[PDB]
Amino acid sequence: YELTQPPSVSVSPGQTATITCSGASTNVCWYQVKPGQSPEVVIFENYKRPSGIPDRFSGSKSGSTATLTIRGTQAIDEADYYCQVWDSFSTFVFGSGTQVTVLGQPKANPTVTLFPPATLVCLISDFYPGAVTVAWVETTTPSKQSNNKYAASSYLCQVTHEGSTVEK
Amino acid sequence: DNVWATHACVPTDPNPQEIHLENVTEEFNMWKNNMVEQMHTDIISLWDQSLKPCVKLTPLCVTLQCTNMRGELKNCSFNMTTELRDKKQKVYSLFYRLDVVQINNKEYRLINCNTSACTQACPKVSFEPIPIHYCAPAGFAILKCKDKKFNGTGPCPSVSTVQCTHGIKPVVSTQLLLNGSLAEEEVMIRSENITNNAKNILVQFNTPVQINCTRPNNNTRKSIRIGPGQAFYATGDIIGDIRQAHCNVSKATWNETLGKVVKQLRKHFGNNTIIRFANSSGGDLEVTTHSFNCGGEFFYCNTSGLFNSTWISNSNDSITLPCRIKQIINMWQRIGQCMYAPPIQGVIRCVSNITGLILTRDGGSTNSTTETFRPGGGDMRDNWRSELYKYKVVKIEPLGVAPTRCKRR
Amino acid sequence: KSIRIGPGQAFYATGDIIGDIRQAHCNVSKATWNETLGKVVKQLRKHFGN
Amino acid sequence: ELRDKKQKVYSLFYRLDVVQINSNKEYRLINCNTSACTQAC
Amino acid sequence: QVQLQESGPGVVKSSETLSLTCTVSGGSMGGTYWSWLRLSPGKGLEWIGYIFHTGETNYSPSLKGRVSISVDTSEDQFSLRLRSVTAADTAVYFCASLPRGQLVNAYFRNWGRGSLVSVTAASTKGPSVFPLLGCLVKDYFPEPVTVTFPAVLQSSGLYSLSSVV
Ligand SMILES: *[C@@H]1O[C@H](CO)[C@@H](O[C@@H]2O[C@H](CO)[C@@H](O[C@@H]3O[C@H](CO)[C@@H](O)[C@H](O)[C@@H]3O)[C@H](O)[C@H]2NC(C)=O)[C@H](O)[C@H]1NC(C)=O
Ligand SMILES: *[C@@H]1O[C@H](CO)[C@@H](O[C@@H]2O[C@H](CO)[C@@H](O[C@@H]3O[C@H](CO)[C@@H](O)[C@H](O)[C@@H]3O)[C@H](O)[C@H]2NC(C)=O)[C@H](O)[C@H]1NC(C)=O
Ligand SMILES: *[C@@H]1O[C@H](CO)[C@@H](O[C@@H]2O[C@H](CO)[C@@H](O)[C@H](O)[C@H]2NC(C)=O)[C@H](O)[C@H]1NC(C)=O
Ligand SMILES: *[C@@H]1O[C@H](CO)[C@@H](O[C@@H]2O[C@H](CO)[C@@H](O)[C@H](O)[C@H]2NC(C)=O)[C@H](O)[C@H]1NC(C)=O
Ligand SMILES: *[C@@H]1O[C@H](CO)[C@@H](O[C@@H]2O[C@H](CO)[C@@H](O)[C@H](O)[C@H]2NC(C)=O)[C@H](O)[C@H]1NC(C)=O
Ligand SMILES: *[C@@H]1O[C@H](CO)[C@@H](O[C@@H]2O[C@H](CO)[C@@H](O)[C@H](O)[C@H]2NC(C)=O)[C@H](O)[C@H]1NC(C)=O
Ligand SMILES: *[C@@H]1O[C@H](CO)[C@@H](O[C@@H]2O[C@H](CO)[C@@H](O)[C@H](O)[C@H]2NC(C)=O)[C@H](O)[C@H]1NC(C)=O
Ligand SMILES: *[C@@H]1O[C@H](CO)[C@@H](O[C@@H]2O[C@H](CO)[C@@H](O)[C@H](O)[C@H]2NC(C)=O)[C@H](O)[C@H]1NC(C)=O
Ligand SMILES: *[C@@H]1O[C@H](CO)[C@@H](O[C@@H]2O[C@H](CO)[C@@H](O)[C@H](O)[C@H]2NC(C)=O)[C@H](O)[C@H]1NC(C)=O
Ligand SMILES: *[C@@H]1O[C@H](CO)[C@@H](O[C@@H]2O[C@H](CO)[C@@H](O)[C@H](O)[C@H]2NC(C)=O)[C@H](O)[C@H]1NC(C)=O
Ligand SMILES: *[C@@H]1O[C@H](CO)[C@@H](O[C@@H]2O[C@H](CO)[C@@H](O)[C@H](O)[C@H]2NC(C)=O)[C@H](O)[C@H]1NC(C)=O
Ligand SMILES: *[C@@H]1O[C@H](CO)[C@@H](O[C@@H]2O[C@H](CO)[C@@H](O)[C@H](O)[C@H]2NC(C)=O)[C@H](O)[C@H]1NC(C)=O
Ligand SMILES: *[C@@H]1O[C@H](CO)[C@@H](O[C@@H]2O[C@H](CO)[C@@H](O)[C@H](O)[C@H]2NC(C)=O)[C@H](O)[C@H]1NC(C)=O
Ligand SMILES: *[C@@H]1O[C@H](CO)[C@@H](O[C@@H]2O[C@H](CO)[C@@H](O)[C@H](O)[C@H]2NC(C)=O)[C@H](O)[C@H]1NC(C)=O
Ligand SMILES: *[C@@H]1O[C@H](CO)[C@@H](O)[C@H](O)[C@H]1NC(C)=O
Ligand SMILES: *[C@@H]1O[C@H](CO)[C@@H](O)[C@H](O)[C@H]1NC(C)=O
Ligand SMILES: *[C@@H]1O[C@H](CO)[C@@H](O)[C@H](O)[C@H]1NC(C)=O
Ligand SMILES: *[C@@H]1O[C@H](CO)[C@@H](O)[C@H](O)[C@H]1NC(C)=O
Ligand SMILES: *[C@@H]1O[C@H](CO)[C@@H](O)[C@H](O)[C@H]1NC(C)=O
Ligand SMILES: *[C@@H]1O[C@H](CO)[C@@H](O)[C@H](O)[C@H]1NC(C)=O
Repeated sequence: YELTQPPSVSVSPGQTATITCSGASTNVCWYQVKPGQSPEVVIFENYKRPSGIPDRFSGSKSGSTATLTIRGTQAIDEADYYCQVWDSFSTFVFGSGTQVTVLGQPKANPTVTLFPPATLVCLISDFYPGAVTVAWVETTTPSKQSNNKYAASSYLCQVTHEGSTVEK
Repeated sequence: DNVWATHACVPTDPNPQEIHLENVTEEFNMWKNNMVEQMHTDIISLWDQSLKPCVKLTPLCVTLQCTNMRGELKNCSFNMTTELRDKKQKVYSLFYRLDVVQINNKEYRLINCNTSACTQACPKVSFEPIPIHYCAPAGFAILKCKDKKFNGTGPCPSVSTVQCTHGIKPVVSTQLLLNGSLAEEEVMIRSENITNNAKNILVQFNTPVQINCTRPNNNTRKSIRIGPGQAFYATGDIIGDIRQAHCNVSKATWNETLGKVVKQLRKHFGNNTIIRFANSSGGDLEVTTHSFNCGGEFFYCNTSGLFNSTWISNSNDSITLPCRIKQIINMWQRIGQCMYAPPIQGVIRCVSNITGLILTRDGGSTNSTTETFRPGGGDMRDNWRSELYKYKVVKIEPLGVAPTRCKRR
Repeated sequence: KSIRIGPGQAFYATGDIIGDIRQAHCNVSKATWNETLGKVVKQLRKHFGN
Repeated sequence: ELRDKKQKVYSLFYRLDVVQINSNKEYRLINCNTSACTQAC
Repeated sequence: QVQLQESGPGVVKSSETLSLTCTVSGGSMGGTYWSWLRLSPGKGLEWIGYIFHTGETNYSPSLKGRVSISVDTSEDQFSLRLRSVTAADTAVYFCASLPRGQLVNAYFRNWGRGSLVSVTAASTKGPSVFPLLGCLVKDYFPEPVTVTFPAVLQSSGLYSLSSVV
């Protein structure tokens, strides 16, 4: 028994966003988590909403797929969303998780730097879409810089970016 | 006219009086009467005062050395005190797997021995429910409704007063209403709000479905005597084979009983909806399983073959429900109060009438072409709300002023 | 601290003391007490001899 | 909780509640010959 | 209103027992399934198990056999014990609440702030500095060391970082 979600959804500010789940036989409830914050429910049934949650979130289930739509995404609610379905054997089955991010600054190309040693190291910096892949090992989760950008490092190279590749 | 005190209750008249109030239409509400909230308090009060002269099983929270359907029964040996305060004995008993927990193998304790010591039920008082009538005090009145199509809420135009209510048996049960009053004309669906799926649904039958049980283990009870005048009735050896307890529902009646239920449920949800049934979705043992008391022993039956059907709008086989037996009972969900049930010698048989259901609807859509109904339970106030639904208590205000063409000299 | 002395029965004991151990005291202001004792002794001299 | 087992514990009692009975010294609670105390919740 | 607070050690050695304790404040312990959850960064949110006030438990089948949840109604408290923890059992651990009844439409309420644990083989090693331009730190334990790229958790349990100028 598996529940499948898209890994990432990226939208512009002022644009709606959609998250779909699959493989659900009963009612699905959605949780929103934040880095360093406790989870909270935003849609506690297929369509219902709890008190205190604004009306930007709306969900609907059709067959075996339950979708959650955010109307007018902002700099707020840049977060990870999970789903939950009750099952008979395992009491609660959770989804893989969908990351919702917004583009409040335009795209920038990363800068790579490789250093010969026997440890080979590549340093990547200054890129706003954080989803980057490195090929040639240990790689980092791309964390935020001081100037609202991202950096990463590799240890042992080519890097793949959205519409680009840089090999050194 | 036992644990249910017939001493404190005054004797009623041999024949009651029922005046048919003509031209009277009174508004009833079964979901907000204060005759079930007083009844629940009285059930608790007359329950917990019959376990006051009974023995308190505080010396029995010891270390149990336990060895081995399969795995349900455990043979536990343990130290115990004696009438003489200087000597000790080594005794053994047969406990269930639902009553013991591992200390951290062959190292067990009772499940309640962090919370409280259970009070053993006295082996002479009976657990059989007896009918009790709730009479009104002086200056008050009880207005029975006599309509045969009443759905609990709203105006009843056939209001008649009564001295006292009919015989209401305090039968505790879950997912089924055993030994209850039957409807007169059709199967009745009663809910506080049909559209809201957080409200329980009470289904009342017009014909009963018979259920018969077995506890096929020939149990032997032995009295391990703790101290001066105090005894602990344990489980001895079981004579013969060991088989699980079960109780049966006839297939040919439960089919088309569910048909009547679906036919009366399509009047609120639409003519074309596909009515489905599922077994359970609870987490507690009392909520998941049909919990009742057969003969003195508390059964938890797995009603999964009963609620397994789908219904789309267009002769001796029986359904066997396996049941589990528990001895440490926390009945009214009070924190820190349990009760140990002594074993009963021989074979125990049910015979009971299924006279209702407590269903719960799974929502999800505003426009749904299918509906799923699962058995509920939990609170015991819905068991007695299926009997005190036609009754209403009122006070009399006999003082009026009126204009008349006459004056005092 | 909690010490389980039986089934469902706990004894609340005093554990270790973080820091230093100092006496528990009772502050009473001095000038207000002197004024209040003056107000007392005025009416005591009224009731007991001038 | 199990009456066939014991535990060695310690506490900090005041001097006014503790009386002698006669490395360390043996003491007892002050009302161990008059009554039994009821602990306030 | 009912609030839930976690408490436990932050560093747990491998092949040991991880113990946490959630304390409730306000409300009562009856009619509630007290649940334990964790949020791993690699496998997402997970459910460990719940317990009723009577003593009936329900554990997840993935973690069945090395988990134990217990309550204490006299102190309004409950606790979790995981046995034989490995390096993949690090997450943020939450304690939550479920209403008693049907669990088909039930969702977790009264979340705690979350207690972060980490299961590492603590072999304390001094940093080794290699020049490259820039500098590299090969192996050190534990976090942190000042010199600024963030640290890398290797498969051997030792941290590494680099710096460029
Ligand atoms: C309601 O009925 C469903 C089926 O209609 C019951 O679910 C079934 O529960 C059993 C035991 O709890 C599961 O068996 C176990 O499954 C796996 C097989 O990989 C294994 O771990 C065990 O050996 C065992 O056989 C069974 O899979 C499961 N069936 C389904 C379809 O999920 C459910 O328990 C009933 N609910 C009640 C009585 O509350
Ligand atoms: C619903 O009502 C029926 C009918 O009253 C109940 O069955 C009755 O159960 C009692 C349990 O104490 C039986 O009494 C015992 O029976 C034997 C034979 O005398 C013996 O062990 C005891 O001396 C005692 O009298 C009673 O016989 C039995 N009635 C019939 C006709 O078999 C049933 O238990 C009720 N259901 C519930 C859930 O309360
Ligand atoms: C439960 O265990 C006890 C021992 O604690 C068993 O009692 C013994 O049974 C054997 C076999 O019949 C006899 O030879 C011994 O004399 C018994 N000992 C005592 C002290 O009575 C008992 O049979 C077990 N019960 C079961 C397996 O149902
Ligand atoms: C009943 O009590 C007896 C007497 O103390 C227990 O037998 C001893 O148990 C201890 C437990 O530490 C063992 O070390 C001894 O070897 C046992 N025998 C003797 C002769 O002292 C017995 O275990 C108790 N029964 C239980 C707990 O089921
Ligand atoms: C189960 O239901 C049957 C059918 O309603 C009950 O049998 C009736 O009992 C009443 C008691 O006043 C009699 O007047 C009827 O004549 C009986 N009808 C038949 C067809 O026998 C039976 O009593 C119920 N059982 C229980 C335990 O309540
Ligand atoms: C029980 O029956 C009464 C009487 O039919 C229902 O009361 C009606 O409720 C609706 C709700 O929208 C009102 O608009 C009507 O005015 C009420 N009266 C009548 C005469 O129709 C009540 O809803 C029923 N309850 C159920 C089915 O649970
Ligand atoms: C019975 O339940 C329904 C469904 O929840 C209630 O209808 C909702 O009422 C709220 C306000 O209380 C509205 O915001 C919703 O839009 C309604 N939902 C639908 C689907 O109509 C209804 O109010 C309840 N009945 C009573 C008498 O309270
Ligand atoms: C419930 O029904 C089952 C059969 O569906 C009954 O089990 C039979 O019992 C008789 C009498 O002892 C045996 O001869 C048969 O072999 C059993 N059948 C099977 C398939 O094992 C059971 O007794 C019924 N329970 C009741 C009436 O309480
Ligand atoms: C349970 O076991 C007891 C004890 O073996 C059975 O009691 C016997 O019953 C027969 C038949 O009535 C009598 O002739 C015997 O005198 C009884 N005693 C003994 C010691 O054998 C009892 O019948 C069994 N129960 C069932 C339902 O079979
Ligand atoms: C429950 O038990 C009763 C008897 O207690 C069963 O009724 C018997 O049914 C058979 C088969 O039709 C008849 O031969 C008997 O005459 C009936 N006995 C009595 C006393 O009426 C009934 O069938 C059982 N119900 C089940 C197994 O669902
Ligand atoms: C209640 O009963 C149902 C069926 O009567 C049980 O479901 C079966 O569980 C066993 C467990 O080993 C599985 O092998 C079967 O495949 C299940 N049957 C079906 C049709 O799914 C159910 O487990 C029982 N509930 C309990 C024991 O809690
Ligand atoms: C009261 O005395 C106990 C011993 O009876 C002290 O507990 C010990 O404290 C020392 C402090 O160095 C620790 O090393 C030991 O491990 C402690 N032993 C136990 C069994 O816990 C306790 O600290 C004393 N309390 C004070 C001084 O406030
Ligand atoms: C008892 O404590 C109170 C509260 O701390 C003291 O009141 C303070 O008095 C000082 C002057 O002495 C003021 O500046 C503060 O503003 C007061 N605090 C408040 C909260 O009003 C009081 O003086 C103390 N009494 C004594 C020392 O006799
Ligand atoms: C209980 O014991 C206390 C402690 O010994 C007793 O209190 C002392 O009693 C003696 C009697 O000779 C007095 O001289 C002491 O002054 C008492 N106080 C202390 C602090 O030692 C007490 O009297 C006993 N109570 C009884 C016997 O009822
Ligand atoms: C013996 O008892 C154990 C207790 O864990 C149980 O698992 C086992 O099935 C029993 N039987 C045998 C033959 O080992
Ligand atoms: C409950 O009893 C078990 C088994 O002995 C024990 O491990 C646990 O600590 C107890 N709980 C409390 C709160 O004392
Ligand atoms: C639903 O079906 C019944 C069948 O008798 C019919 O009387 C009723 O009018 C139908 N309702 C609607 C709204 O068509
Ligand atoms: C209904 O019962 C049958 C026979 O017991 C079983 O095979 C089937 O799976 C059940 N139906 C559902 C939907 O689980
Ligand atoms: C106890 O004593 C030492 C030495 O005097 C002192 O430094 C320390 O701060 C004290 N401990 C506490 C907890 O105050
Ligand atoms: C007490 O003595 C004072 C001194 O000031 C005087 O004023 C007052 O009259 C006297 N009172 C009486 C009752 O003698």
